Order: sequence, then structure tokens, then C-alpha cells
Amino acid sequence: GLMQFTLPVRLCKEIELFHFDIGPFENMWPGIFVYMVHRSCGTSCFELEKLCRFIMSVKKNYRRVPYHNWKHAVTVAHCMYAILQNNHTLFTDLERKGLLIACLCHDLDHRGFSNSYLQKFDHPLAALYSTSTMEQHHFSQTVSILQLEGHNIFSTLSSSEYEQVLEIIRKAIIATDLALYFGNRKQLEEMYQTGSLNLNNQSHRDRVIGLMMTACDLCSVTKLWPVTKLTANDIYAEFWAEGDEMKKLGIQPIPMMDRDKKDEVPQGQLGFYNAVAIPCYTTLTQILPPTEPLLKACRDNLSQWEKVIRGEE
Ligand SMILES: Cn1cc(C(=O)N2CCOCC2)c(C(=O)Nc2cc3nc(-c4ccccc4)cn3cc2C#N)n1
Ligand SMILES: [Mg+2]
Ligand SMILES: [Zn+2]
Repeated sequence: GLMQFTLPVRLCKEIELFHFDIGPFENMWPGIFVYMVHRSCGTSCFELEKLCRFIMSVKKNYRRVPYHNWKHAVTVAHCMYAILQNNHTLFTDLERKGLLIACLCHDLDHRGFSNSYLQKFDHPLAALYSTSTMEQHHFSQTVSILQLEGHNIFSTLSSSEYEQVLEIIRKAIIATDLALYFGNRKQLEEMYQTGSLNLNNQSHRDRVIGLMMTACDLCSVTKLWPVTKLTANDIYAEFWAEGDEMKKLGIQPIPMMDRDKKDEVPQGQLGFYNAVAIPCYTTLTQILPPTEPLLKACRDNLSQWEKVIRGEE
């Protein structure tokens, strides 16, 4: 009960910054996650024994894929922790509880393939879930793990609080479908600019939490250039393997997934920062002003990608 997780000094300070990299030591990531729940949510939010057992079941259910792996899940939870800690009073007790859990679970049992490849492959999951296929799977895996004996970290919540936290988690994980991000940001943009954006309207909150999930999910672009550049390599390792599988089905993949178009990567990144990342962190900064460092870091990494094209690195 009076057992506070602490981290070494360098981690203790840098884990508060948006650009923190969780490091290459896999065995510290669980404790990094508990530290963030204890500081963000409180040391009373979860029974430590149920949480530690939930985390190791979630770890065991991520695959050894190059990018959509356990390290991605903890990276995404850290970004959310940073947003929650810089926006302390704006969020409910259930929201802080649910959103760090949602982030840790948002890519559960990912295979390293897009919703598109499952649909073209005709995967069973594509029959069961026709849209946001992997994301409905990720939420279904999350419910499965909570229902393992000893694993219900929400045991102490009332029946109504329970249904509300699982609804937050569900919307949170569905929101990580990048296909739903474009329409979600446009509506938030309109509601902020016109001026009807209302954090008491539950449908409005959902949209904000949605944008935060995209923000945390894309957060490789808000890191130190070497982290951003090396994560990119793991992102393209999955995309090019999907490209190979597409070719095996007799379908030329989109250039993004074609290893034969590596040369065009720097230009593909410009598109992504301009079409997806920068709009995401801009609307996020407009709605939640203290998330500005994500936007500053993102603009910095777009500038680094322009230098690659100019041949200066
Ligand atoms: C952090 N983080 C997350 C993602 C990401 O997208 N997702 C998360 C992982 O799951 C699928 C979604 C990226 C990213 O790099 N995204 C894209 C890269 C890209 N390269 C080309 C390209 C390359 C060569 C030639 C032409 C185009 C196109 N193009 C589109 C993209 C998008 N969107 N970075
Ligand atoms: Mg995902
Ligand atoms: Zn993800």
C-alpha cells in the first residue's frame, strides 16, 4: 500500500516530457507504466496485484512484429500520461483510469497488417468486423483479458462506472483507426472555429479523446530526430512485408508498402506530416493548449525530413 514505484533520476525527470523515449530495456517498461498510473491516476486506482497481472497478460498478447509491438503500446500510454499530466483538471477520475489502460491495449494482438490487407486476404476477422476490423479485435482482446480470473483491474468500480470506463476504452481504441481520424479532426476544427465546442457535451468529449488517441498513436513524430528516424525503419519494415503479401495475392501494393519505392520514403513522410501529423497536433494544441510541445516537436521532425530530400543528411 505504501510502496511507491520510483525511477532513476534521469527517467524520473524526462518521463514528464512529451518526447521521452521509454528506452531499450523491456523489463523496465511494466514498472514505467505502473509509475505513470500511480502519478496520473493515484496509487489507489488499481489493486497492484491485479494491475501487474493485467499488464503481463497484455504484454504476452502483443506479437514480436517490428512496430505494432509491446514497446509501441507503452510508448503510446506514455504520450497519453504526458497529455493527462499537463491537462490535470480537464479530465474525470474514470477518464485517467480508462485512457492509460486503453493506450496499453489499443493494438493488442496486432499481426503487422492493415485493415485493408485482412479484407483483401479475406481474414475471418474481416467477416466478423467489416470496418475498423483490427480495432474491434483490439477492444475484444481487452475485454477477454479483463475477464481472466485475477485480471479485473476495475473490480472496485460500481456497475455504472464499470460500463462507462469500458465505453471510454472502446471509443478510445476504435478512434485509433486512422480512417476515422480525418472526419474526427474536421468536426473538432469546425466546433473550435465556429465556437460551439463544449467539454460538457459527452459527444464532444468523445471527439477530443479521439484526437488524443490519434495524437498518442502517431507520437513517433514528436520525438528526438534519431528516435523518429529509427522508428520510421520499423514502420516501413511492416509496410513492405504487407506489400510483399499483397504481391503474393496478385495485387500491386500502394507505393507506401512497396519496398521497391524506398527512394520515395522522404517524400512519403512529407505527405504524412502535412496530411496527418501536423493537422492532428495543431487541432490538439488549439483544444488543449499545453500539448503545444507535440506540435513543436512534429514541425521539427518535418524539417528534418525536408533536409533528407535536400541531401544535407
Ligand atoms: C508514427 N507513424 C504512424 C504512421 C502511420 O501511418 N500509421 C501507423 C501505423 O499503421 C498505419 C498508419 C506513420 C507513417 O509513416 N505513415 C505514412 C507513411 C507513408 N509513407 C508513404 C510513402 C512512401 C513511399 C512512397 C510514397 C508514399 C506514404 N505514407 C503514408 C502514411 C500514412 N498515413 N508514422
Ligand atoms: Mg492500431
Ligand atoms: Zn498503435
